[PDB]
Amino acid sequence: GLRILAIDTATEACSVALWNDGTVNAHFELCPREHTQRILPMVQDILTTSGTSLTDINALAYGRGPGSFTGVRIGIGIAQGLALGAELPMIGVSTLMTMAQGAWRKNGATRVLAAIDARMGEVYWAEYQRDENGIWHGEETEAVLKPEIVHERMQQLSGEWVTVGTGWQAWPDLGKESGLVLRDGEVLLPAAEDMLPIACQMFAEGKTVAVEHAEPVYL
Amino acid sequence: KKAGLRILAIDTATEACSVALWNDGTVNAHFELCPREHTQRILPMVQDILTTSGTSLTDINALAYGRGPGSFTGVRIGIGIAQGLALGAELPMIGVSTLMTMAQGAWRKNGATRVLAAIDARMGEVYWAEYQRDENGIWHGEETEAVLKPEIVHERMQQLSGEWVTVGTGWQAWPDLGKESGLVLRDGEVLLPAAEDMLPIACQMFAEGKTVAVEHAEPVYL
Ligand SMILES: [Gd+3]
Ligand SMILES: [Gd+3]
Ligand SMILES: [Gd+3]
Ligand SMILES: [Gd+3]
Ligand SMILES: [Gd+3]
Ligand SMILES: [Gd+3]
Repeated sequence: GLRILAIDTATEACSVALWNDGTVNAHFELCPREHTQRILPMVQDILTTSGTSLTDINALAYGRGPGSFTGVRIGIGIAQGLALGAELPMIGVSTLMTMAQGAWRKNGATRVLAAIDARMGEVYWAEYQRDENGIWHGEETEAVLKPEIVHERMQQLSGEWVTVGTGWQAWPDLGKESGLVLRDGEVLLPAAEDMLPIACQMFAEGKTVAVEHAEPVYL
Repeated sequence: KKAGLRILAIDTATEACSVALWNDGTVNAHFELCPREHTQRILPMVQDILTTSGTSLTDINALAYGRGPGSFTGVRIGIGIAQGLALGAELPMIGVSTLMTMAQGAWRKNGATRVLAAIDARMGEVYWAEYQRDENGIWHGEETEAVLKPEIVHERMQQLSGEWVTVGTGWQAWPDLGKESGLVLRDGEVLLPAAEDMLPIACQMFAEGKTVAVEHAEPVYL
């Protein structure tokens, strides 16, 4: 069948998740001071408990960010090491889309507004809406900008959206006067488990990369 | 097929990104620069070297990695990649000092036996080390590794004696660090660590059983 191993260290969360035909085996935690110090243990626990072998995985999915500059790269490096080891293609998954896919998993959100607390007053933003087939649209809306522009962009949308990401909690004032119906997507950080559905789909479409060109996204 | 010590080393602790394999008496290495942590080039370098030597990751005896000190991000990316490469093949890992690595490079290039290693740690400091190669080719001075201010480096050099060679970006970040040290200093011809130089150190550590499991690969904390 089809097997995909997902890894994410892009934000304050570090997570691993194995998709095995339909069986999802995942772990999720907040990364300690030594950011990725738990990733390998998580990978070892998941592979052993699922009785799966790296030799039998079909592709490595990795969190491409945006998020922490340091965090993201370490996770990617780990994924590359594993992927070169098993001669496997890699799949870069947006942390914003991942959180969007997260909202739809907990409740049923279809129109997500991803906001991650970035650098300065800046913020990683994205407008994601999944179609009927369950595919997320709006990857082009991804960008890094100030809460003022966030306020502007928002007043050019419609209907009701659910919110995800640290951005909203950092500025609960971000929604104020957004001129839109807003709820709580119940997703603060992205999880590898949610990379799986996206990865699966990208693997089916050929949206993969050679280990040598796996890298963070540049907003 | 033909058995023999096989050790794969990679490093991204500094701006440099290098890889090297010790395969049956010979050294096969690549050295490049990876500015702004764009370390993806480590993977093709590893692949090419493996392919050229007819070596498989499963044939490796140990994977040597950069333990630092160096860039906060760089050292961790390197460890991450090394960990990824070691899991499937269950490769033992060997942490090699970035500072010691440069000392080894100085010996390689000019037979230096007493090395003053200094890395621009940024934010006003430097990673320091005093390494002396004994007759058996063993590097002493690891216990001297520390993070300190230039003025403190100056004070410490005055407590030193003899002739030394300098290596690392530390010296260029602080040009007067050598002046009035009371020591006779020559350039060691090493600005940044190179995987090639991790190999000798790694062979010796593997011989002494100084290794760790994948999940225990860690950066040094100074
Ligand atoms: Gd502590
Ligand atoms: Gd560029
Ligand atoms: Gd900077
Ligand atoms: Gd600090
Ligand atoms: Gd000679
Ligand atoms: Gd000079």
